[PDB]
Amino acid sequence: DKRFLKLLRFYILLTGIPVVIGITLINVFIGEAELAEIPEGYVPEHWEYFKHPISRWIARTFF
Amino acid sequence: MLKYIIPTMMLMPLTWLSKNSMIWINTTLHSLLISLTSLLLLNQFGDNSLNFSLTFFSDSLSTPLLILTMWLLPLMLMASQHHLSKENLARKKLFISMLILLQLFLIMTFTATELIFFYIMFEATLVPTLIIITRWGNQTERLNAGLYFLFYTLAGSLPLLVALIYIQNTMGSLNFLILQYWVQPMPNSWSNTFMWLACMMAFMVKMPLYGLHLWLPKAHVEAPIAGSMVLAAILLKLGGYGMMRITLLLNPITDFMAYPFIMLSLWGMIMTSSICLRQTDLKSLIAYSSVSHMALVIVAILIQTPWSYMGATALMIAHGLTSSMLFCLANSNYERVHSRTMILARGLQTLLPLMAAWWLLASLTNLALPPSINLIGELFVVMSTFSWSNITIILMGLNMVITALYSLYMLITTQRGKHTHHINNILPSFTRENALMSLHMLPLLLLSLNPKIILGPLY
Amino acid sequence: SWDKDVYPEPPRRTPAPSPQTSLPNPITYLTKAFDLLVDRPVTLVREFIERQHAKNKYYYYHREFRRVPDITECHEKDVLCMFEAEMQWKRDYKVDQEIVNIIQERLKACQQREGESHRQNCAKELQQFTQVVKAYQDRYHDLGAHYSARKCLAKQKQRMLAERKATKEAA
Amino acid sequence: MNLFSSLTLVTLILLTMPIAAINFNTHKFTNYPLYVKTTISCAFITSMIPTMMFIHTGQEMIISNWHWLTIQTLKLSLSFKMDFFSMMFVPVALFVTWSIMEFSMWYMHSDPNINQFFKYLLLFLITMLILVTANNLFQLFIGWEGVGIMSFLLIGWWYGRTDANTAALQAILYNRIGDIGFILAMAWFLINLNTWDLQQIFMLNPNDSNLPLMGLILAATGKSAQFGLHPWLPSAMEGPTPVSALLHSSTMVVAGIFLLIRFYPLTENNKFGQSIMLCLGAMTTLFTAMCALTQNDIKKIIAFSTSSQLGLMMVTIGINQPHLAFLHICT
Amino acid sequence: LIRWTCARSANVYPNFRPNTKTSLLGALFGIGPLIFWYYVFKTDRDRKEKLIQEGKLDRTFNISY
Amino acid sequence: ITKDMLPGPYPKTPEERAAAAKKYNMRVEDYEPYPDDGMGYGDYPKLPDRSQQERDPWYDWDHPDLRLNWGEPMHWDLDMYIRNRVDTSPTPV
Amino acid sequence: MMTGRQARAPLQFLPDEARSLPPPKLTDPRLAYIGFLGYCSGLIDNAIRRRPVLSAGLHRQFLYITSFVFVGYYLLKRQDYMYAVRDHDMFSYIKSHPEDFPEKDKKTYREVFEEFHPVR
Amino acid sequence: RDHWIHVLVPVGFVFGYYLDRKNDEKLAAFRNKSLLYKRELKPQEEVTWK
Amino acid sequence: ARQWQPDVEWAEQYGGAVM
Amino acid sequence: LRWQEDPEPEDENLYEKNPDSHGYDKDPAVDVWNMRVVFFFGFSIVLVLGSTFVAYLPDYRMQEWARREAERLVKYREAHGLPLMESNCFDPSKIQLPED
Ligand SMILES: CCCCCCCCCCCCCCCCCC(=O)OC[C@H](COP(=O)([O-])OCC(O)COP(=O)([O-])OC[C@@H](COC(=O)CCCCCCCCCCCCCCCCC)OC(=O)CCCCCCCCCCCCCCCCC)OC(=O)CCCCCCCCCCCCCCCCC
Ligand SMILES: CCCCCCCCCCCCCCCCCC(=O)OC[C@H](COP(=O)([O-])OC[C@H](O)COP(=O)([O-])OC[C@H](COC(=O)CCCCCCCCCCCCCCCCC)OC(=O)CCCCCCCCCCCCCCCCC)OC(=O)CCCCCCCCCCCCCCCCC
Ligand SMILES: CCCCCCCCCCCCCCCCCC(=O)OC[C@H](COP(=O)([O-])OCC[N+](C)(C)C)OC(=O)CCCCCCCCCCCCCCCCC
Ligand SMILES: CCCCCCCCCCCCCCCCCC(=O)OC[C@H](COP(=O)([O-])OCC[N+](C)(C)C)OC(=O)CCCCCCCCCCCCCCCCC
Ligand SMILES: CCCCCCCCCCCCCCCCCC(=O)OC[C@H](COP(=O)([O-])OCC[N+](C)(C)C)OC(=O)CCCCCCCCCCCCCCCCC
Ligand SMILES: CCCCCCCCCCCCCCCCCC(=O)OC[C@H](COP(=O)(O)OCCN)OC(=O)CCCCCCCCCCCCCCCCC
Repeated sequence: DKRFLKLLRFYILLTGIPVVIGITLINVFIGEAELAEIPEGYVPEHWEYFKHPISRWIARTFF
Repeated sequence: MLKYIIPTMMLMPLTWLSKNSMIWINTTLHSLLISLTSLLLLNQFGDNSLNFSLTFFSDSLSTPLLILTMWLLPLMLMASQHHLSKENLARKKLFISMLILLQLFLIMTFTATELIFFYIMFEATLVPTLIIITRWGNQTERLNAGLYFLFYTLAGSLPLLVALIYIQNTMGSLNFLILQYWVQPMPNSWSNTFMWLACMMAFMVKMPLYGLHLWLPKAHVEAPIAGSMVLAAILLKLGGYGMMRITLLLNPITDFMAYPFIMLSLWGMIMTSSICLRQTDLKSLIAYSSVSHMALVIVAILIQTPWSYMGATALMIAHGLTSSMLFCLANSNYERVHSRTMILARGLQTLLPLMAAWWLLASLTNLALPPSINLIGELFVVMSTFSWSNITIILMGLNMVITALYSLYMLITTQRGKHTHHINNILPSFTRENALMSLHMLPLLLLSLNPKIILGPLY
Repeated sequence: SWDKDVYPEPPRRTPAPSPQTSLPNPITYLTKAFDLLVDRPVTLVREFIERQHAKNKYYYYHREFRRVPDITECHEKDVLCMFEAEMQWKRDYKVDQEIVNIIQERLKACQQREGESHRQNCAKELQQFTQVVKAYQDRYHDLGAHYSARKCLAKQKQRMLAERKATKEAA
Repeated sequence: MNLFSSLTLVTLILLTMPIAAINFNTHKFTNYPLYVKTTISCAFITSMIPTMMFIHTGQEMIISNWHWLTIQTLKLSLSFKMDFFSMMFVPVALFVTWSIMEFSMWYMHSDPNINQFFKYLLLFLITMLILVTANNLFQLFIGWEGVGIMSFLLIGWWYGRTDANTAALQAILYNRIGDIGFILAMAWFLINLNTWDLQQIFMLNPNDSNLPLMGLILAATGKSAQFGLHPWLPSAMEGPTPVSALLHSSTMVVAGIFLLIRFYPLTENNKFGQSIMLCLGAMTTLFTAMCALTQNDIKKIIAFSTSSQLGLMMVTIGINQPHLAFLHICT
Repeated sequence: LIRWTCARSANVYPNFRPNTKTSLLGALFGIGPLIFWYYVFKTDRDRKEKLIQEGKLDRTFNISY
Repeated sequence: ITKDMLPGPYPKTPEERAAAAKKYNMRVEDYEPYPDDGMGYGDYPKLPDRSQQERDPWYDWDHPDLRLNWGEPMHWDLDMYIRNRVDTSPTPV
Repeated sequence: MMTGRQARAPLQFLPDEARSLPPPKLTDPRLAYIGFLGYCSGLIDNAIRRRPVLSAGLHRQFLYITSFVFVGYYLLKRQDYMYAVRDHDMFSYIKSHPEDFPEKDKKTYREVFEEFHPVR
Repeated sequence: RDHWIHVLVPVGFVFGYYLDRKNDEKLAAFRNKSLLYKRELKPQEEVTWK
Repeated sequence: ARQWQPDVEWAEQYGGAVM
Repeated sequence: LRWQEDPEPEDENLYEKNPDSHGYDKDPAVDVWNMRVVFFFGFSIVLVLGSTFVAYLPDYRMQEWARREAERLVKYREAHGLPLMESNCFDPSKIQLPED
């Protein structure tokens, strides 16, 4: 049971810690977007309609 | 949806070309890759459903059932290999192929654009299930269990088939995208009454209905573990998903014809719960619990309010994960005591403490401990049925006493008290078994954090 | 930030501290302790984060769903126009739902910040809430879980029949 | 504003940290009961600051810090409500739980599962301070079922004893009978007011609210062991004496009375509900104190005593005095 | 134990004879409560529908259903 | 397990009743099955219909939380008459 | 059904006006399904005669695949021909008889009165 | 390749992904023809979506 | 404890002239 | 002895010959690599990165957007004296009622 608990916490933290560090390095350095009015004649792509950079990356790549 | 059917079909040369010890590892690895891939269907919109082609679309209703189905294959492959270690390599590949084939039929049952393709896949899911139950089952009564499962369902569905062809001759098409827009109000006659019965009774059988549920406690205790997982978690939810598709066409005759089946389900969720009080057979107790929970899904679909549909889909997802974990806990006893009698093996907290904690978590989520989405689904169903009629809360609340009383008794009998003296093969919990419990329960505990992905087409 | 008008607030009128007792009250000293030890380091961390944010400016846009022909000018059993009508109505349905949510937030915050005198001082927010719930009940209530623009138009035609009968029976 | 809400949430997050400490261990702990006792000591010291800055000003607020769900008109937000009741009960609950843990370091020293016991007691404290700080009926139902299930897991502590498990099953049976009325109350408020938040319930001010008050009286009867649904509190002494001393005397059993004191803007406008609460409280405080006259097990006598005081709490709610009742809880 | 589980589960219908006693128990226990709850909920919903269709039921704030 | 130890239908002749008493491991005078009224029992014995709480606890049983031996014919409602459920032990009044 | 159509020209598998249609490609997915059936016929032919399932009879599997694709191509041509004949007869009959096929005046939803049946 | 069996299902998903993106070309009959998402085309951009 | 497969007693049901 | 038969085998303990077994396979290298496959592609792929993917969904069914639109449109009808919601959804000038 202790071996299962140690392996469970290890294989969760294996991408728990670096991806939380990546969320930190995106939210501090890249930066959350700011609301703006729509200009004249400018038509964005569909991923430029969302707030967080990770949602924008998902909407550009996967969707 | 052809990016999910092609890898599921590619899992057949992935399981027939693998080496003699690799046939679990390759299928588990690639099926987990498919399950992580399956989150791409969260591109849903508040007005439009995610619509792929003339053959497949996937709304916000079919999407959580798809993620659950493509997640349920690796859990079945983990759960169903300790009792198949001495089995021959060819039939082991056949068992893995039948599980992959059943996943292949399920993932294009839920994404069916046109409803006769929904019918063909909806009755195509019988065949690998039937082969699993009658071939890789464990006891004598599985062969009888291959008939009661089969000839009930077809006895509703071959009229249902006829009904769908009538719509193909009357509305002009069986597309769900068309029949959101060409649906006509169905008046009162005996013709439209048997139209309603032909549309609904096959799904009543596969919910199951109280009275037509006789196949279910025999098809769960006689299947193997992967069979019991896939009959509890998905194959009872084909009926709920199909009713949510098919009650679009059945207004307003459902507003006065659905009353006896509402009464059947609102009293069956009391009677099968009282049956869950008095089961010597643990896997029978979990099967009657599945009946006692799906009765509220029948009620929430027939009263057809938004709180009821969101509660019904949340309870379908949450009860799928809960009942799959409960049958795997029954397997984790039965692989060590070799009997499904619940009164045999008592006092397992003195022997398996972390497994007893998993028994505790599944026994608390079975009685809908908030803020788990068991309680979200149960709660919204009870709210909508108080909106339907103000006395029904009694039959809800009384049920929410007895839903505790078999969830805790199974917690008290199998875990608490004096241990058994003549049993000394209670082995420690394998990493397979605890990984199995974690992959059952921890997605259900993470969906408490963000339930808005499993709340139907009308969130 | 937000918009101050759609989420209205009365002007903050705090009273002055009137020290009468000779013991120094611990709130001013705990306030200065939280001010020196916690408030200013969190200020410096937030301004460091702000200086990191300002180097790469970009924007999203609030998507405009422009108006299309609704269900009343669509030919019967024509899906190419009533699809647009149905998507327009479902987006307007979500918008009316969030308007009712905004009115609920106004009413609850009025009841909290008007304290014990909440029964009198929140009559305007209660009147706005009662009117918008009567409008939402006459617009979208009792449709069904398979709701559509056909259902909403059928309800609206039934209610206009009842209003025309009410006009005719008293004239 | 920056102080009150901050140390308020710091109280609850400080409580939730040793659960993360006990779940994420590899080694055997160097004196984990001292760790959790020092945690709840500093949680009392922390939560005394919002109490003082409420006693001076009279500053009540609401921390709706995380909107969690939107069911088409109803906003389920992670919303805490700091009013008179939380500000006077959270120091009492934390202080009594701190005394019970420093008693449990003496009583449960023979247990090798002492760390599991302090984990469970902290989990009960977290769910109880979710119950008393909830802004709405769903989060109050979260705290309700949390303290009910911890009543199960701490009555049935010595799980090899059959009577302990039977008394725990009894306690959950009576609690779910209370949950019938509480879910009836949530159903009535959703259907007839479109809310679970207490602000909108108090603002709309229903007057034909006989049925939801019958539901809340059934909830209080299930939780605070009133007559008809009382005997689980007699049988609930089969758990450990720190469990009885904390839960079933000071912290758990005053939750249904807390639910009734919470709804004083509705129970102030009903005469029949007050008469029902008055007769039920007199019935409870007669029957339990009469049963306590001839007994010989001391834990049974003190449990009948606290159920008699719960009957007295029900009486003083029934006389339109919720604040004397809450003063009586914190006393 | 195997004998008791066999007598409780797998030897119930092969020990059955449909007579007047078991028929008047099975009909009184199976369809009796269903017909009773049918009358109860049908009477209550007819009363509720008659109140709603005239506006005699106070349905001022009811917008979540 | 083999079929001649498993339960059968309700017996008619006294030699069938005696062979079934030989099956269930209990004496012949004490062998009482449930009466043939068609409820679905069969030849299962009707044990004296009290709780396991009335069992003398100082005896060294094989299953002490059940207070029940090995091979002894269990009651039809055995999960009902355990100490976790309905107690039929005698009361003073 | 069409016994008055295929009676002036009997035993024609593909008529002259069957070539006025686009023929199926070699990459037709129905033809690829028939080729999959040919490979499965090769696999079952190996398996029932106790041969290696992947190794034995590469000429045998190759002619099973080629034979099913070669028959399936002309079956798909006849299939597409007969459905084109069905739609051609339908459209010529709709053109010839206007009084049996009126242009339906689709009145918009502002005039269509559908009775509202509420759910409660 | 020494691990040729671990590239059936990823290449299978590439194949299904390409068939779905290619099937989205054949259902492009209303590519920039809806009564909502209609607009003037930006320069050096001949389709609105692929 | 192992899987049940049919024996001679079960298989003599399928051996007569009729079923 | 009717239907001559193998003796029934033992319910084998994997921990006798292999006390480092996880329970997947009796050959230990294949067993521990199956453990690594389960934990890596089950937790370090699907739960953590998948929960990150579900965590930052781009506005699942417009629950953000419909709020923000409302925070404009109430502004569009708090200023200019319009009511916050009509009792009519569709325009009553373009509805043809059936005459009586
Ligand atoms: C955290 C690591 C822990 C260890 C790792 C392992 C953890 C386990 C495995 C996890 C595996 C991954 C799981 C999936 C994660 C997915 C991400 C996610 O969930 O995001 C959600 C959400 C999404 O955020 P986002 O969209 O990415 O960005 C937000 C803004 O857009 C943008 O905001 P921003 O840009 O302004 O901020 C960005 C942020 C970076 O972004 C983040 O950190 C956000 C992402 C973190 C997610 C972590 C999730 C894991 C679980 C954490 C919680 C449980 C831990 C265990 C239990 C602990 C006890 C409870 O920057 C900072 O952190 C810097 C500021 C630090 C302030 C504090 C210190 C200030 C003073 C310092 C003084 C000293 C220096 C002075 C001099 C300095 C000179 C320069 O993130 C969060 O909610 C953050 C988590 C913490 C929230 C507050 C927690 C306390 C709340 C209390 C009240 C409510 C509860 C009350 C309970 C009452 C009792 C019941
Ligand atoms: C997206 C980012 C999110 C970040 C935050 C994470 C969110 C939660 C994720 C899931 C966490 C559950 C972990 C513990 C339970 C499962 C394993 C277990 O049995 O542990 C016992 C064991 C501790 O026992 P032990 O003494 O060390 O050894 C075993 C004992 O011999 C035998 O043990 P025992 O018998 O003494 O212990 C039984 C005891 C029994 O205790 C209880 O039953 C009492 C507590 C639960 C009932 C009452 C409370 C009800 C809920 C109210 C409070 C929560 C909500 C409050 C919200 C604010 C106010 C409204 O259980 C516990 O103390 C478990 C504490 C956590 C319980 C959670 C609720 C389960 C109840 C059923 C569902 C309830 C509704 C849903 C709640 C969802 C919450 C998110 O835990 C561990 O050793 C830890 C194992 C590794 C855990 C990994 C967790 C993460 C998995 C997902 C990874 C990927 C996602 C990224 C997140 C990563 C975060 C690290
Ligand atoms: C699981 C077991 C129970 C399953 C129950 C299934 C539902 C019960 C009733 C099924 C009836 C058969 C399907 C009806 C389909 C109706 C389609 C339709 O449009 O009907 C309108 C049509 C109406 O006729 P019409 O549409 O041609 O009318 C001409 C048009 N007007 C009205 C303008 C004049 O209905 C029928 O023609 C007959 C319908 C009833 C059929 C009765 C025979 C079947 C008997 C019951 C079989 C039940 C299942 C059998 C298996 C049980 C186990 C062995
Ligand atoms: C101990 C280490 C801690 C972390 C150390 C490092 C980080 C230091 C601090 C900086 C953090 C980053 C910035 C602040 C965090 C993000 C702020 C923010 O706006 O985030 C977006 C939001 C805030 O809400 P929102 O309204 O902006 O978005 C919600 C999302 N929608 C609207 C789409 C539904 O989320 C959070 O802040 C998450 C906080 C979670 C805390 C509570 C967890 C409860 C767990 C149980 C769940 C079940 C409850 C169910 C019942 C609920 C009530 C009915
Ligand atoms: C889904 C249907 C099929 C089922 C099977 C699924 C198979 C695949 C499985 C993949 C993983 C599961 C998929 C769904 C994932 C859902 C989780 C998720 O994404 O959450 C996102 C949510 C996001 O929150 P949100 O919804 O508010 O989003 C905020 C909005 N953004 C991010 C855009 C700014 O994550 C959280 O809520 C995390 C909050 C911070 C971390 C936790 C802090 C508190 C921790 C506990 C403190 C103590 C509490 C009390 C404890 C007492 C004792 C118990
Ligand atoms: C404000 C309004 C107030 C109204 C008050 C009046 C009305 C309600 C009155 C109460 C009715 C229900 C409660 C009574 C039954 C309690 C059952 C129970 O748990 O009993 C305890 C019993 C063993 O405990 P005990 O006898 O103390 O042990 C001594 C050791 N030798 O435990 C056991 O034997 C375990 C048994 C397990 C199986 C239980 C079977 C019965 C389940 C009953 C469900 C009741 C649901 C009610 C729904 C109502 C809906 C409106």
